[PDB]
Amino acid sequence: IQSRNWYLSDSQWAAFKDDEIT
Amino acid sequence: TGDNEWHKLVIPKGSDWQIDLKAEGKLIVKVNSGIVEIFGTELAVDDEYTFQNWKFPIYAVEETELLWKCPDLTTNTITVKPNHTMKYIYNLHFMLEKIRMSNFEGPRVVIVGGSQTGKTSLSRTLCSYALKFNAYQPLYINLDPQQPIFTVPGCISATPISDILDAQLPTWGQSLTSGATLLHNKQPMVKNFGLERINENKDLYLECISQLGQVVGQRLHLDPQVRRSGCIVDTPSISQLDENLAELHHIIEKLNVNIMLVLCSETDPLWEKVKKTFGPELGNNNIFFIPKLDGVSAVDDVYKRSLQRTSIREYFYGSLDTALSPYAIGVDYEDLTIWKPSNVFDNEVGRVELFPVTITPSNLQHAIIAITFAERRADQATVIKSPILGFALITEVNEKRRKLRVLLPVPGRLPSKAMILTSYRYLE
Ligand SMILES: Nc1ncnc2c1ncn2[C@@H]1O[C@H](COP(=O)(O)OP(=O)(O)OP(=O)(O)O)[C@@H](O)[C@H]1O
Ligand SMILES: [Mg+2]
Repeated sequence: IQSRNWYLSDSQWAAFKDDEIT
Repeated sequence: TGDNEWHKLVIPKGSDWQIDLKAEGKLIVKVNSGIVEIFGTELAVDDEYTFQNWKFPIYAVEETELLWKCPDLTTNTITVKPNHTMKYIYNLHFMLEKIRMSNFEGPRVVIVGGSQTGKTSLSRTLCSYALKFNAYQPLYINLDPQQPIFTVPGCISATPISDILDAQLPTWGQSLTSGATLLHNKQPMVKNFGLERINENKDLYLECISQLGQVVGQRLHLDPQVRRSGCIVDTPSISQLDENLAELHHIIEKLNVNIMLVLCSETDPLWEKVKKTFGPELGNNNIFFIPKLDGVSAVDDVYKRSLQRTSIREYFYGSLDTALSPYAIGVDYEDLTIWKPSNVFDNEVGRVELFPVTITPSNLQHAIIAITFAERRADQATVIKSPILGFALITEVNEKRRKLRVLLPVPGRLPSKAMILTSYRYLE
C-alpha cells in the first residue's frame, strides 16, 4: 500500500541529491 | 486471432522488433539469452516484462532469443528489421562522454528535428546509457508539453537520471512514491504550460522555459554530479514553432545550450538555416547532423491522446507492478481558488497572465488541476511564478450543493494553495 508524493519546491529541489533516492 | 501461450523468437544481432500494441493488448516478454535494449534500457534475463498501449522497438545488441506472449500478435506478422542508424547513436554518446570527462562541466545538448524524426527516442537512448557506461546523471529536459514523461501532460520538466529507466513504460518511469520500490523513481522539476499545444500561448511557453532554466541552473550550481554529467534537451518538432525559430534561441540562452543535434538529411534546407541561425552563438563546430533514425514511425493524434490518458492514470494509480493508492476527498466550492492561462480562442492575443475561474460543471469536470506552492490569497504575479506541488483530478462538480469530489495523489488534506486549471481532461 503506497502513494504518489508531492514535488519539491524550487529551492528545495536545487539542494536535493539523487543519492538520497539511491 | 493471436494466441495465449509462449513463442520463441530468435532476434538477429543489430535488429529491431518494432511493436505496435493497441487497445487493451498486453505483451509479456521474457529473455533467456542475449542482450536487448528498449531505447538503451537493458532487459534483465529470466524475468517477465509487460507492455501496454504503445509503439516501441526491442533492439538486439547481441545474439538474443526470447519468449513472448500476446493474444494480439502472431508469428505471421511479427516485424524484425535490421537497424542501421544505431551506430550513429553510439559514436554520438561516446562523443558526449568525452565532453563529460574532459570539460569542466558536461555538455548541454538540444535535439532538434522534424515531426517524428526520433528526438525523444534519441533523447531516451542517450540518457539510458550516459548512466550505463560510467555512471553519470544527465539532466533530461523535456520541452514538449504534449509528451508526458515522468509526469502528466501539458508541462515541461527537468529530471536527473538517477539510475535505470523503466523499460516497460512509454513515460520512461515515474515520480517518487511514499514507500520503496523495485525501481528507483525520479525527482522531477515540473512547470506546467497547461494548454493543448504551444501555439495557444507563445509568451507563456517561453515564460515556462525562463523559470525552468533558472531552477535547472540552481541545481547545476549545487549538484556536482549532475553538473559534471551532461544535459539532454528534447524539443518539439519545428513544425510547432516559428519559421525563424525564435523559440529555439530562447531555449538556447535560458538553458545554456552549447551543442545542438539536428536530426536532418542533406537535401533538407533546415540544416542550412540552422547553421546560419545558430552558428553565430554555438559555432558550426558544435552543431551536428544525424541522418534520420531507422524504425521511427509516424504518430497520429489519437495514439498521442491515448498516451496522455495513460500517464494521467499512471500519475494517480501507477502501473501494473506499481499499484499506487490515491486519495478521494470531498471539498466545498469555497475551499478552492482556481486560475487559468490565456488562450487564443479565449483571449485572442495570449499574454503572460491568468484569469480567476468561476466553478461551473462545464469548467472543472474531469479537469486536471495544477497545484502550486503559493497561498490561496496570493495575486496572479506570485502564482504565475510559483513552483508546482502536484496535480489533482476533479471527479464531480455538484452545483446544486457547493461541493466537489477531488482525487489527490497524497492521502491527506486538500492543500490550501492557489491552483491553475489545465486544458487536460480525464474520465475513468
Ligand atoms: N527503431 C524504432 N523502431 C520502431 N519504432 C520506433 C523506433 N524509434 C522510434 N520509434 C517510435 O516512433 C514513434 C515516434 O518517435 P519519437 O517519439 O522519437 O518522435 P519524435 O522525434 O519525438 O517527434 P515528435 O516529438 O513529433 O513525436 C514513437 O512512438 C517511438 O516508439
Ligand atoms: Mg518528441
